[PDB]
Amino acid sequence: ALDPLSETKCTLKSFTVEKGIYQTSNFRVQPTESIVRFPNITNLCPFGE
Amino acid sequence: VSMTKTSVDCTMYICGDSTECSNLLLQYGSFCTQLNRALTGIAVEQDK
Repeated sequence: ALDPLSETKCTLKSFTVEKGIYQTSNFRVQPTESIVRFPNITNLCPFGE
Repeated sequence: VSMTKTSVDCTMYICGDSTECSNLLLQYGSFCTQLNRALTGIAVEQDK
């Protein structure tokens, strides 16, 4: 996880890489926030009954 | 002559960003890495 070059060597399991293009991982995107929305309820449930 | 090139992340398709799911999939071995090699190997042939 130092640089993309080292990520390639760990993908192919070798210290010497040949000329070409290689796949490493996916471009995941972590979310920044979390939205929470509920209806405007005001009653409390009658669980005493 | 050629097909529509495709590629499928075997982890996201099964485990849609779930830590509990991904941790269990890691115990199944290299089933995930195999499928990403075949589809990647197929996509190269469609350019040849």
